[PDB]
Amino acid sequence: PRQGSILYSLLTSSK
Amino acid sequence: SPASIPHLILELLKCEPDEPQVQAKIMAYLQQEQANRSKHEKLSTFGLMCKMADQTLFSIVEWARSSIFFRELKVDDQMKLLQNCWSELLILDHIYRQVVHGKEGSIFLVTGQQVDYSIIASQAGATLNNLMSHAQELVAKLRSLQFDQREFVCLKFLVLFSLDVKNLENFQLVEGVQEQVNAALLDYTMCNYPQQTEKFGQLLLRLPEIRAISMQAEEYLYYKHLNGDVPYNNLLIEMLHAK
Ligand SMILES: CCCCCCCCCCCCCCCC(=O)OC[C@@H](COP(=O)(O)O[C@H]1[C@H](O)[C@@H](OP(=O)(O)O)[C@H](OP(=O)(O)O)[C@@H](OP(=O)(O)O)[C@H]1O)OC(=O)CCCCCCCCCCCCCCC
Repeated sequence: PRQGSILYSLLTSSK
Repeated sequence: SPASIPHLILELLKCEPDEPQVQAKIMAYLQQEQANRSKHEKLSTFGLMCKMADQTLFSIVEWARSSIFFRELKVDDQMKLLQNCWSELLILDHIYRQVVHGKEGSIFLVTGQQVDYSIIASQAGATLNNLMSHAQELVAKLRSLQFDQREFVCLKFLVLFSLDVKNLENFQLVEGVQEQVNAALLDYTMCNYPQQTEKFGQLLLRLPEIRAISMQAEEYLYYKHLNGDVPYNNLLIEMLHAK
């Protein structure tokens, strides 16, 4: 797991 | 805008970002970052340009996440599509910016700033010079074709919704988007540029050139990063090392 993921953070903010 | 634009393209255009707003936001982050640094902690031009590319990529992801079709995919699928095409979208963004706002001999940046190609020619290494030589020629070809905003948004979707991506749950939606956008772009170009009987095919031919440029840009970033020239962790670097 890469909790540090900026891309994941950006995407989960819109779902 | 021409009198005649396909409904699908109208819907894609609605999803576009507000250019003047993106430009301001980026110019601010950048300034503050350089301020309050001692001589030996001041950012190099490379470091500043890296943060600029990073903030442009944030803007691209913000575009994608709220976009028609893309927003219907689960986060895991979205991650896979963006990891596949991130550098291609940055390159496409840069190239279209040159078509709209640029002039011969100079590079127009997302901040509204500009630098002459001749500066790069003298000062930069071989990797960046090759990169810039190819981008300059691609821009020149696109200016010749009269590349426009309708076509630009179609290419963005074709790059994003790539058929080369494996392990998608909803691979069907992706095929559907690729089919529909291809068809709308062909209708658009044939209608609005009828003297250019080959424009559709010529636009598609630019996609492999975009891919080639974004790969050499990745190589360039990679070597700079491992040389210690990248200031801190950022989205650019994350995407570079992924997959
Ligand atoms: C990603 C979206 C597209 C947006 C791109 C738009 C941004 C481009 C406009 C910026 C131009 C502004 C600065 C122009 C001034 C500049 O050209 O001069 C500084 C030169 C220094 O030249 P180089 O960066 O080429 O460094 C050279 C080079 O590494 C040599 O290696 P190679 O010849 O093998 O390539 C190296 O030689 P050695 O291996 O022999 O040591 C050389 O080392 P040395 O000096 O010791 O000989 C090394 O210097 O430029 C720098 O300041 C950085 C250039 C500005 C950054 C340009 C674009 C940065 C964007 C963010 C990174 C790209 C990410 C891409 C993601 C798709």
